Amino acid sequence: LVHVASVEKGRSYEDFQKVYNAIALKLREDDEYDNYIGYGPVLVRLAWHISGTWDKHDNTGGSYGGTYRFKKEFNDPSNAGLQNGFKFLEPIHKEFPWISSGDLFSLGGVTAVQEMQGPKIPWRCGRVDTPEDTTPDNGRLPDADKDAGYVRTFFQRLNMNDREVVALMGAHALGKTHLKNSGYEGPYGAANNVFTNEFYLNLLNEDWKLEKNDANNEQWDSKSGYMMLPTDYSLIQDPKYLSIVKEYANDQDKFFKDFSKAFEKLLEDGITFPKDAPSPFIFKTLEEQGL
Ligand code: HEM
Repeated sequence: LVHVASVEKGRSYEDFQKVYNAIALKLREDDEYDNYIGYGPVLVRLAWHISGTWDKHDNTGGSYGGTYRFKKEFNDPSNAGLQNGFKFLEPIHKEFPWISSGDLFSLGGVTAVQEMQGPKIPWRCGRVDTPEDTTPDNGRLPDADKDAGYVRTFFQRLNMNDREVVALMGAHALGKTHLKNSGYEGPYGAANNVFTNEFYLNLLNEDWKLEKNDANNEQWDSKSGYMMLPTDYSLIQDPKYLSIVKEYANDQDKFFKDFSKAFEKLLEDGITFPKDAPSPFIFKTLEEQGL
């Protein structure tokens, strides 16, 4: 299984900036979503989910084929809630119909992070829509009620080491859990939508109480009103992870750089980029374009 990247016919960087801008402008506009959190968070989640299906052993899954668009993938229970990101992106694809889905789902995540003040994420186009046949079965996404070994194990499937993992988890500083979607509740009830190293700080400085929630699942609840899933908490129970957490707790820059590299890698897993491929583009934010 090879997936070679194929640039959308005749498109160039400027063509992609525009898609980016459209998404960005729309995020700005639709600020009421989920109690005023914005779609930032949800788009980040989408991009990681259409990407975490990848399986380094047989090259199946991954963002290339934009299979999230098919029922089977779209109905993935681990996918609950994601449908709102999709509906967000809808009209945008309608405006730029030559962009493939994998390119769009992925770019939304990128636009998201950056417009939330994250670090820039270099991104490459070229993903190709593949047939329904190629949709991976459900069940390739991680559960949250496990520990550090699980996490370590799970992520190896995607080629990520300790470091990538901890860095990537820092997206957890964003948005929130929704009982109806996954069985977790919190945080109570004003969330964050600015990308900072806030996750690691919360992990180290709060007084976590393990509790069961209304759905019968365990979660770490803090006085201040924050929450962390078991998989999250586990980052502090493992010796190796713990030191990286601390590192990120102390230097947002380091965190941003590693986050950037890992998120890109994550979004490119399984794709093969021909030699003559264009370099990765680095999008300008609205602000930088004075829009
Ligand atoms: C062990 C790995 C992980 C597990 C089990 C996991 C599980 C979860 C859970 C259960 C949700 C809450 C869903 C809800 O009720 O709406 C969630 C929220 C989300 N996850 Fe993850 N997560 C992990 C990895 C990732 C990674 C790598 C990313 C991004 C880089 C990420 C980004 C987020 C985002 C942004 C949200 C908040 C979404 C919202 O506000 O709607 N998580 N994650």
